[PDB]
Amino acid sequence: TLEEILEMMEDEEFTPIIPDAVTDYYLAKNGFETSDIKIKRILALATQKFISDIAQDAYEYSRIRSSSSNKVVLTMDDLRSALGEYGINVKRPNFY
Amino acid sequence: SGIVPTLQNIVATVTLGCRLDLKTVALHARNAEYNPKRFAAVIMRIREPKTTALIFASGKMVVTGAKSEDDSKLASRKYARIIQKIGFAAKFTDFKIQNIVGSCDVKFPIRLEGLAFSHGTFSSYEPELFPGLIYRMVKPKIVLLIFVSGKIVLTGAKQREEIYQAFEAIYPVLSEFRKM
Amino acid sequence: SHTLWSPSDTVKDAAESLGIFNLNEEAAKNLAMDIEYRIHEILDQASKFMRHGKRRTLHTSDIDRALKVLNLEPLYGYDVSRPLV
Amino acid sequence: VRLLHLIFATQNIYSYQDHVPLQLMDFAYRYTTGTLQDATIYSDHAHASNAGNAGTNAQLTTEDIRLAIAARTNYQFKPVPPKELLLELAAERNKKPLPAVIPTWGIRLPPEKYCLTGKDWVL
Amino acid sequence: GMNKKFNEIIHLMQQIRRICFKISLIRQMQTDKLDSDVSYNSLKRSISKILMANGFESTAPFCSDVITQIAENYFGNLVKTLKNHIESKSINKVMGDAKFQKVSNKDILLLSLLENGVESPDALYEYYNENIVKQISKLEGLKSRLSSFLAELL
Amino acid sequence: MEIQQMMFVSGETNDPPVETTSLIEDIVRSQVVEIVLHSSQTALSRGTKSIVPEDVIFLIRHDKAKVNRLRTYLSSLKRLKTNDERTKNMTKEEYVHWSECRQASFTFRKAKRFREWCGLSHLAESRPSDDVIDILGFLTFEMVCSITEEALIVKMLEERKHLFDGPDKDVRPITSGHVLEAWRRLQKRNVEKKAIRNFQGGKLRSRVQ
Amino acid sequence: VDKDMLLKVINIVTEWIFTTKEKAGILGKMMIFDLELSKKFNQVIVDIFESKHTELTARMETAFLFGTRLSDVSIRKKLMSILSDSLELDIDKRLFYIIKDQNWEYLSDY
Amino acid sequence: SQPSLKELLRNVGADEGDGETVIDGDVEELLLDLADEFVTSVTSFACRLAKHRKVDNIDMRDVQLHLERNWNIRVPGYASDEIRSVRKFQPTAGYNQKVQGVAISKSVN
Amino acid sequence: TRESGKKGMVNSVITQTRQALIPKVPVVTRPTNVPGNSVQWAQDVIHGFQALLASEIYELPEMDNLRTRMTGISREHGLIGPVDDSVIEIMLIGLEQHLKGIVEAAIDIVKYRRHTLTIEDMYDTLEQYPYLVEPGGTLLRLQSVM
Repeated sequence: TLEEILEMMEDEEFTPIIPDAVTDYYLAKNGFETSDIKIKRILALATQKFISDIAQDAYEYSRIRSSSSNKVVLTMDDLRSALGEYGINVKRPNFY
Repeated sequence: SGIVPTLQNIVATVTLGCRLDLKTVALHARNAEYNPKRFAAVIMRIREPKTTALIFASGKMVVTGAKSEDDSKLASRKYARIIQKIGFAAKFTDFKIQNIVGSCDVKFPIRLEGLAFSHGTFSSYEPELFPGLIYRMVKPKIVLLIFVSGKIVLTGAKQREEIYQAFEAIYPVLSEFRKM
Repeated sequence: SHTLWSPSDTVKDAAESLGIFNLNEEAAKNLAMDIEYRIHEILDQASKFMRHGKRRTLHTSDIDRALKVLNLEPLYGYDVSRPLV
Repeated sequence: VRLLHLIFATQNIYSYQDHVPLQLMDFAYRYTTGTLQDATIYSDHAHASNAGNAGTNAQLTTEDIRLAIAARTNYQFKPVPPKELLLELAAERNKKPLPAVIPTWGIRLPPEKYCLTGKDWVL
Repeated sequence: GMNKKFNEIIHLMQQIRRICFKISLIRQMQTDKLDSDVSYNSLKRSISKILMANGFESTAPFCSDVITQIAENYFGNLVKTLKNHIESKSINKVMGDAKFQKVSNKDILLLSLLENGVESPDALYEYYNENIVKQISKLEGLKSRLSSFLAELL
Repeated sequence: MEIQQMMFVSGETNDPPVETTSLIEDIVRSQVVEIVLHSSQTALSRGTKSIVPEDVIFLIRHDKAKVNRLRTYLSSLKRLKTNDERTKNMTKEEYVHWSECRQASFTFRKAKRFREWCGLSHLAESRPSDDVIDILGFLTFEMVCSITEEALIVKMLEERKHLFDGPDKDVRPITSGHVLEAWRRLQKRNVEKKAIRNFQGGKLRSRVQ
Repeated sequence: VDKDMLLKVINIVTEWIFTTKEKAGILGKMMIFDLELSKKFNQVIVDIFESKHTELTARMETAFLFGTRLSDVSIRKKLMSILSDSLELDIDKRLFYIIKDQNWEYLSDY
Repeated sequence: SQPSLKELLRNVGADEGDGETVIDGDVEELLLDLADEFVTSVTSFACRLAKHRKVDNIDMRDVQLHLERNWNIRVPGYASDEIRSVRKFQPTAGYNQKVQGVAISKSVN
Repeated sequence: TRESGKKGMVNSVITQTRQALIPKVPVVTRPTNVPGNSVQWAQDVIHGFQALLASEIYELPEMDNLRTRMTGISREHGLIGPVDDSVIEIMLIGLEQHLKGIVEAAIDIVKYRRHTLTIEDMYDTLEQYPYLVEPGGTLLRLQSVM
């Protein structure tokens, strides 16, 4: 539902990977102070989820690359494709 | 008054517990399709009981086509001769049934629409995915294809009695949705 | 040629990296012209942001903002640490 | 690139951080790729593509590049100072009078319900 | 830190099972006020702790900087949304003279979530259970591979 | 698009004039050519000319996967159950017509003309298989069913003695504007979780379904 | 083709009325056969109006209006009597009927 | 000849069913102005792109392309113009030679 | 040297403005033959600039107004030949799609799940999503109507 979701963030049973201090810094940067702890953990959580989504995009787009049916590296082609499929813009690096 | 399912095909797998030199036995048998680059096993056959047989070098064989548990077993014994007389330890053993398919005709069109959307728990109709309307029984594990003409296909039974069992339980349902 | 940024190889490298063959020379001259102007453009904007931070050694934040104000896409992945080779 | 330092020399900025040349060169590469890509599309457009009607042969004159750039600057690249627009727009604002009032030696705030009351945010 | 603890359990199981995968390949083929830089690098730590998929910081560094900056932008976009709704200066928002908030303090939050990314609340409940199920799913997949390889090596 | 008109009937509704069907034909053709463009590009970037099923199912990469898998293997839910339960009926071959649309898709046999009417000059050095032809049949059928759903939804959201020459058997539900609004709606941009770059400038992206 | 094959097709079309759009195109092209066998053909279009309204009048109303035109007295008396009872007996509602309703198909000489 | 306002009101009555009635003098004027700007910009770029075709003639099918390209508006209708090119990323030998050269510089030498 | 070896490429501001403000006229030469079979006119440009364009009236323009405005722009840019009555309709189509997108955005702002919308909500959503509208002309005008 929704009210369970702020029943749960308060206690230690669900404490986002993003530490409280770092999110406090980024709240403060973009201009928000409040003496609640829920909301900050919540924005932490949503960001965690969004990065998880690009993670799975990268995983699958790496899994297509060869042999469908010296370890794994998430390179610039994998990233070029997933970031592109979002709205993140074109990565056209170069040399010379 | 009797309407009862007929057996259309029994796929059995039996193992002639012994190694088999597939090239050799294909040679002798002569009219056995043995071919390179693909499927490494010899495909035997017989006029009657008209059954096809995939013999594997792993001593195991899969005989198909029999319309009855006894005929299969019989065709399963014929094959351990054509590959025994050719000096081999063709020991017929561990005969198993892999699947039994039946068919039946109730002779009255069926109101599948009504069956499906009162039995959606088991019944299934996606037009692009497949033609016709299905039904998945939980006990016994059988998948029945029911068509409007009233012809049904019973699949997945590992034993004969489950075909009769499956039809004996779905018949009253089909009579309820008999289009008149 | 016309200006800096020799289009005989630079613009040639670009287009032949794309997968074309027929870029007339004068076209690549004009292209060098345009990209050099865009350089001076972004550079002055990041200078405007430089002399509000009242510093001199222009950092990357200056040009990043200077992109963000030109309604132009940002550019990620350039950290001060781990220097260049 | 050393020539990028040479170009920096034109604006009296000899205090770089050495990441800038990499970055701006990467940028120009990206930009010109997009540019001479959509210009190639327009060169195809003059060559009358669909699901098989004719071939695709490249010339890429300057006019196509001009087209591909004008579309970009249609939504980018801070243009010439739009003075006249601003003058007339500001005359439209610079039209209605001042309040001509006296708050009598303090500060006059907006009314509460437009003020913020920066309390600890709470549900 | 139960979320941190479970992501760490994912990390440990990944380490051990990927190690076992690699040696099995080898045997087969044998035959407080805080500042900017600390914040950045803490976020990089947390990021590379997300990445159960590939390998924890097992990619080029440019990509790590990329990801850091992107998530920074996203978090900033969150807060720029909520604070914009809160200032509002519009009749739809703004405490009414008769204390009538057309939309109370919570719909603000739900709404700012909605504008950026997340659609509904319970998608978070969903992603959470999805995570913990990903743990046991990949666990059991590679554990069955482990048992079958223990059978195969014999 | 006789098959599309049959497929449009299969979804729910009847009586499209030639206009909506030719329009839908253009729609489906565009969607499908874009799919094959992307899949061929991805394969050749992997370094192979032959078009394959693994790319294409991941090209959809969404709940769009469960239904497609079932279609290959053969070769919310309460609402789709409840509407079908309401449909339950017979006479003038009521249930009979339902089946026609199911087994008259392009993949049924007419694979050749379905391959040729769409784009085929692409990948001249190779040629795809009929498995992907059946796949595309599934995708085209699902797209036609969805479009029709949205058209009906918007249509509903909008809300003497007989002279015996009006037959009282003619209706005019569906037209250009309805389908256009529906196809705007379906291009819901991205889930908007893919357009979160909220404060910026400039944009471009292609899309399917 | 010969009239016997057309009469067998008309007899096959006579059994069909006792898809609906498929029957319309067959009856519609048989109206082009008026340019004898049409006396057998427009015999059918009389009794179609005698049996049934709720039927699709797409093939009916364009053939009813070419039925009064074909210059044979026994069916034009029959067809125009059907239409002239369906209206009211007032001369008002028969005057509004001929202009506000009942669109006149034929641009032609008639 | 032929026997001779409900466009915006229809553009907005079909968006929602809980009122949400906009106000003129503040909101409606904004939207009309946006529409005007849209039409002016689009037809300008279209006429330029028609002159690009080396034929001094009318403008058709350039609007559809300009919409599909710059804005994200596709129209599934009248014109049918797509790219037709995968836009391959390798011309003849020499570029991939540079690729493998910098590749060996990366790996070993 | 100084490049742009042409009759010129001015880089000033005021002449760009003026030359981008007056109406132009597509008048043609005739060395041997300049086909087209329809003489060029600038009566069309005056007629185009004189229309009761949108934002005065309260409704999106019906075909005829839009056609009269276009001929003006085409002659004013240097084309010839009449617009062919299909352009206007596809343009209206794209337009109404645009505006439905914008207002859907504002509705997504105000209410989460009897309300009434204002100007400030539209300024909020054009602060969040500015990729919708091309900058220039109107946004500056939008920050002078609040």
